[PDB]
Amino acid sequence: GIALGMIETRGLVPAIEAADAMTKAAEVRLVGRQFVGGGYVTVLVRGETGAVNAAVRAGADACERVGDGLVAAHIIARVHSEVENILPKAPQ
Amino acid sequence: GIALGMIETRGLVPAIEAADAMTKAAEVRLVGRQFVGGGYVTVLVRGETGAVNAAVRAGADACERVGDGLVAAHIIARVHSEVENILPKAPQ
Amino acid sequence: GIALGMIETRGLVPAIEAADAMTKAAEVRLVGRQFVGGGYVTVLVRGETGAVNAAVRAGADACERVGDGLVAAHIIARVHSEVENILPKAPQ
Amino acid sequence: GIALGMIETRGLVPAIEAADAMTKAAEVRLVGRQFVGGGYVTVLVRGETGAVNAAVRAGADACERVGDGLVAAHIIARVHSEVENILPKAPQ
Amino acid sequence: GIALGMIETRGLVPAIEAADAMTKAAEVRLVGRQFVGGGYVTVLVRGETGAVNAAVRAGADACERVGDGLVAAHIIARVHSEVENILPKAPQ
Amino acid sequence: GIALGMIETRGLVPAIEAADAMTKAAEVRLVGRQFVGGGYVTVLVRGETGAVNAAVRAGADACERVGDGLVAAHIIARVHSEVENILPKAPQ
Amino acid sequence: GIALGMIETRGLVPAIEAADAMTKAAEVRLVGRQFVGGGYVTVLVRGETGAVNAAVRAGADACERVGDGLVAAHIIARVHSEVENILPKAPQ
Amino acid sequence: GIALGMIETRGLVPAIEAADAMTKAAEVRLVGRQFVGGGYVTVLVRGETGAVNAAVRAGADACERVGDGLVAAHIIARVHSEVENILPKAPQ
Amino acid sequence: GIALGMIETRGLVPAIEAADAMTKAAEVRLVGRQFVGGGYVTVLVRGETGAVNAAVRAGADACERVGDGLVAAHIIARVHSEVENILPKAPQ
Amino acid sequence: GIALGMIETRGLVPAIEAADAMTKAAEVRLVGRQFVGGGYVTVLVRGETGAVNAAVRAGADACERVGDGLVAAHIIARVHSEVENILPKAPQ
Amino acid sequence: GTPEFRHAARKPELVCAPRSDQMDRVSGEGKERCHITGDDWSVNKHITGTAGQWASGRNPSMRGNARVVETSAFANRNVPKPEKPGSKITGSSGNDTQGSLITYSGGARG
Amino acid sequence: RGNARVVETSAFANRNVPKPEKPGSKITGSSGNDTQGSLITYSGGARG
Amino acid sequence: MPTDFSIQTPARSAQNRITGPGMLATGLITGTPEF
Amino acid sequence: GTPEFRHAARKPEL
Amino acid sequence: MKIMQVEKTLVSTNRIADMGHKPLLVVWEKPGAPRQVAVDAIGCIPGDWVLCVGSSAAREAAGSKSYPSDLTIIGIIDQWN
Amino acid sequence: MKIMQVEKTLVSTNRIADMGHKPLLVVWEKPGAPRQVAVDAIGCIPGDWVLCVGSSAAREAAGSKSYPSDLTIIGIIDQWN
Repeated sequence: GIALGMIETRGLVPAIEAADAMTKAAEVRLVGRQFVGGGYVTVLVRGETGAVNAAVRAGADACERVGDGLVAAHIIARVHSEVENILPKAPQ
Repeated sequence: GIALGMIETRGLVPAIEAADAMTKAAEVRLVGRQFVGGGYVTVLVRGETGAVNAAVRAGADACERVGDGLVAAHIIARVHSEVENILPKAPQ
Repeated sequence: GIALGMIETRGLVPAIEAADAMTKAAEVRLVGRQFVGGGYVTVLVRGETGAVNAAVRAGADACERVGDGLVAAHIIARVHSEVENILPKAPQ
Repeated sequence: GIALGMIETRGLVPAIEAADAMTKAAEVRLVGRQFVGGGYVTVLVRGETGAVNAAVRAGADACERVGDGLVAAHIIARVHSEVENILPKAPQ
Repeated sequence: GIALGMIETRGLVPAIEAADAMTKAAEVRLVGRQFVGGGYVTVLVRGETGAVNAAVRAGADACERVGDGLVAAHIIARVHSEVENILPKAPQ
Repeated sequence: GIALGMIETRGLVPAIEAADAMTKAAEVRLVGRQFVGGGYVTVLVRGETGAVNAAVRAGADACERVGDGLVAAHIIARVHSEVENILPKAPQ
Repeated sequence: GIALGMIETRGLVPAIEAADAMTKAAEVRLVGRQFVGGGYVTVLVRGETGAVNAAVRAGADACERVGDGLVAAHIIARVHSEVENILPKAPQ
Repeated sequence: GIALGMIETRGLVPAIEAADAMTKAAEVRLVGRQFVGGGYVTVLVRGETGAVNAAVRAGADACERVGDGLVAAHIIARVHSEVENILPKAPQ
Repeated sequence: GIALGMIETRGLVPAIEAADAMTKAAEVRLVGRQFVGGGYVTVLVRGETGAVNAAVRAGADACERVGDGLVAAHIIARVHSEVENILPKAPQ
Repeated sequence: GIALGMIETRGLVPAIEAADAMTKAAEVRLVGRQFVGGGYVTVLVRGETGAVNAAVRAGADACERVGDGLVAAHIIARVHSEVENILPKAPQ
Repeated sequence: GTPEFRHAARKPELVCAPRSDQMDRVSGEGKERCHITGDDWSVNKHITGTAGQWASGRNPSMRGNARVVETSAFANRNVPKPEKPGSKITGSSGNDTQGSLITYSGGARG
Repeated sequence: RGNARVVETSAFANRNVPKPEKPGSKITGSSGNDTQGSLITYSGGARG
Repeated sequence: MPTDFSIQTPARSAQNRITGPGMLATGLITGTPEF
Repeated sequence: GTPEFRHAARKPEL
Repeated sequence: MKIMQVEKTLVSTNRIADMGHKPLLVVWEKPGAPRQVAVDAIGCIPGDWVLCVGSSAAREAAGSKSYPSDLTIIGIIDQWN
Repeated sequence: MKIMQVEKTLVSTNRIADMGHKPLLVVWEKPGAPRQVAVDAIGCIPGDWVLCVGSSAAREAAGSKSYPSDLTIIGIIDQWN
């Protein structure tokens, strides 16, 4: 899969909840976790388009009322080649 | 065990109170302290589910009226093999 | 292309949406994503003045409803050779 | 010349506009860009005193209404030799 | 895949915007453009279900405020072997 | 079967939904699709009288709120020989 | 220039006036005219992005006065390959 | 001839009157009559600028009270060379 | 490029200000400065349509209150091929 | 020496007076004098932004009440490379 | 920090206009709902040429008085219709009276 | 103690930022088109 | 204070519609009309 | 188109 | 829910009026398994692995609580077997 | 309730909108047993012995009384086998 789901949160505890829920919802790969700054944390998964759609929807519901809350849940089924340069390949 | 307790706080004083409480209140291992930015600090513990539930409860109560307070207190009974790679193995 | 088009967003999910929307709307190059801090992320693209105009308009529309949102959308149709030092050559 | 001009903005988009408007405006060298945290970005320029006065006014007018805008536009005609250590020499 | 996305619009300008959006937003294949009469134009795409869902969503949003607008946007996960014969195999 | 079901719609997207739903509801054969003009599209199925009754009822429910809507759903269990001259035998 | 501009008009006289104006005003090639039906007529011009934008705007201004008038004006800077098949790239 | 004249009408009977009034009025050639769709018929004449001016005024006055009426009467004294490809050369 | 931008002024000082603002704002080319007599000085720039729109906007704002001022700022995205024989190719 | 000072005057006497005052008042070289038509003459100096900001102030003071007067007193602190073709070279 | 300063010492909410409160003249990349700052292809009222009267006045035109009824599926959406067929049939027939109007030969509710 | 109390740029200060109108869905057919959950979004801010 | 070009100018006398043979004797002619 | 016309030119719901 | 493959369509003309105009599909857990029938709330072609909900939920799944069937296809599995 | 081990995840894009954004997990009473699917109301990793509830109860367990579901994971067993 080459589709990109991503869930942003106001903090890391909502983000871990999203990552766990996304990874558990469907066969998607947690490719990165980012501290954007200001307390914004983004979790990013890559998988098949249906799997990523299933993952991101479940992640957002899980973290909506966890911690300070959810900011964004976005799915990108076809990602441009240029945007794949600013996307992590394995989490740190 | 493979359960996770996370206590996000506003500041590190509430996080250190949260982590003392969690560690003294159950057989859980402090695995990490994260500075997320914007003054969010997540203290994460790992142990069997019951220990994590007791610990997270003690920690939340402890860190609530310390400083700027608790942002989140969350328990994850079983943690996906993918969420493991975004989780600190040892505290720093 | 020597025109610059920069979108600023609050968070990374709106910025990745902008990068994707800008790169797919016009023959522009994603040159960098910068974490400015305070949860501000700037996506910078580079292409001809028409491609950059189209790309920025596309990015702005796309990111206006993803996450915290759009802080800025700007074009520099000719950029001084001095500013090429503070501008990122390749996304990394 | 050894005059310092220093535009500070809320975000990097306003700052690239200020830098570009400062460099096109007068005979000045962009000596650095700093991410200070909390959204703040400071573009610093160095050149003769009138070069810097005409650049820091061109920069401020250019970025005044771009992004979250301008925080500070300031000129120092000669800086103490101790302030040269806390000033970048070349942009990174 | 064998899923179908159809976006009926009033006019061909909204249909071409709908079909660009669908094709750029997911890995779907534009299989046909039909002039139905009365100024109804249906753009039909074919791909795996998740791709078609993402595509139809992007297309609907895109073609809504273009010209006379969207009449319908519909996804069919699996398409009967009989409906196949009323469906254009390649665009014209 | 020689019974004729037929469903008319204000457009092609409601018509494809009807054809798919009719073909999926019961063992009926999609014999034709017509662009009547004005945006009226008719789908026609031929099957056993019970199968066609089951097909047309399911098709009409499927396309009632799809697109601009349904116009007619008609079942003709015994079709006259003279009317079989103006009925298609295989779709195009 | 792969940018695509389509103007949808009610009537062929409006569409022809539009085409004339667009071509005269900016550097565009008149790729095609398709009669949508319902009387919608679409004139498509392909050119450099900026050129296309200017042309479409000029055409819009001109066409509205004559006949029923503008239904739509749209510019798609980057057309996906799939869409290219539906639009009449061949000049005819 | 170089000048184009065009009379759009709602119906063929108004258009035949305009074609006759126009061709009788001045030295113009009936180069096309097009059924646009939706009951819009355009009559197109190519002659010298003076003749096409006089002709199109004759047509508009004749067909205005005939049938449903006139939608438009337009003169393009020299179409762009690109618009020639979408203009008929001989009526069919 | 083929777009032409033309900023006429009352004197050479308002036209050197307009030429500086035009050339810096976008990637245009001074193709000629003309002394028309009467004091009128025209600055003609030729670049892409997006660049010329940006340049003339910058030029018109710069020279409005400089000297005797701006008479005309005027863009022609494409001149007729006969209007190009009365256009300067290079500044004198 | 990259800045430009420019005094436009109504006549050659006010212009020669301004040229003298400017060249005497600061470190600026007189690069040219242009007859613009209609009685406007322009005296251009080139030097540093302070040398020039001091010359053009001194020059406008000299020629304000000399003859028909001063029309414009403008300073360009950095001149675009393109604008230097329309600028007299220093042997003038 | 200027000599004068020391001597003296002695906006929209959203970058993109509301989607409902605006309709763009040219959609797509021609959209002008978002405010792009900078050097951006937009043109002040000061600047003349290309569009406006320079595209609109070149060719003479007369707009006639013929706005007429549309015969179409969409214009016939609210046609007057005859009274709806009903069913007095009894026995097990799948006689649903609540769904879309299925009809049999002679306009008989089905 | 100087007079500089200034805005916090943070995820928590941006919690009540003005936001653009919420994406909606006019999509039909079986898509799991839930309109009641958290705002999932697709390419272009299209409700997902 | 000196304020203006003090040289009187024919061109600047005014401001610092279409006249053609078409205009002549318009009313008198009876004939084919154009618009 | 009647000579005169030119010369001068110079229900139930269901 | 159960993962059942669609085998064919079923047609009862004498069906109760409460079933409404809703398709019915023969289903099975494998070829050779006992054949159940489910209201097709989604559009499923024969040979489609499908998700079938059981008691109570099914009634709301296609039509309202009043709607009868105790088996309903609530989706088609993106990939099975 | 039944003690069922999670085998994997399931994904239906064409799922009814009433299912909401809720994960679905293939489950079985043992490896080789018939595979059921349950709404994952808890977060369960594959290989987890879990507690799955009956149909009406499932709906409330899955978050809404009217939710469509006849099987839901109401917990993970602290230790099994």
